[PDB]
Amino acid sequence: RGVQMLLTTVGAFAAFSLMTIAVGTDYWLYSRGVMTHSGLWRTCCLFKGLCKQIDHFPEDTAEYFLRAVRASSIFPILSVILLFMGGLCIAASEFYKTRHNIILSAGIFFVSAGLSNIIGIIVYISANAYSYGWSFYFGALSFIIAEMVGVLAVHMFIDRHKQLRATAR
Amino acid sequence: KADIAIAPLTITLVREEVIDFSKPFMSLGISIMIKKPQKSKPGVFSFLD
Repeated sequence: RGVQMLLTTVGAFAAFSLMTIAVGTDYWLYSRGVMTHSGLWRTCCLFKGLCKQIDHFPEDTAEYFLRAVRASSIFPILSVILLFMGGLCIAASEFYKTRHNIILSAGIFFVSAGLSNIIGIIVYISANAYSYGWSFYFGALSFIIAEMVGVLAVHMFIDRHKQLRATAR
Repeated sequence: KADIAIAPLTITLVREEVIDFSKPFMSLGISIMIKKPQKSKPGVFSFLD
């Protein structure tokens, strides 16, 4: 009962922590004119040690729209804020669960936040056009943990719904 | 100051009034300079391309 809820809570916490680490640094790696890492905000070379914001958006209208989406990381930041809101909703629904319908909306918002994070990962991969960083793999692992946590959350929701349907009859 | 000029000088009417000119050896005209079209990123238009 509560063990699966605690597992879902620590999975959401670990996914939020890995998303924070993906926001932080070392998201990608690019050999400049020597390798250099980047975390979608600034770049740091491997002189060696100097760091600066290399996320310069200038140097069809769909190319300018894609550049505006890739600039400032509009998708994954709002995705992480939506994951924080879903985690706050799950924490508010864990204690004193009066209404048995907020968990479904919280899980739906959590799955939509995961889909938006996958869309932001697709944007960050499309804007790259050599190696990769470890925080990209950490964000992918957080996406996998978020998918499994959403599966476990909707499984607990349909179990609680079946329990309510059995007790209501 | 000079005897003969062997150089790409434009034969005009205002230059005929003082000196002479022979027949042109190589003809030319006004052209258009553009860069070579390389591969550009096609993007979202590639799906129904």
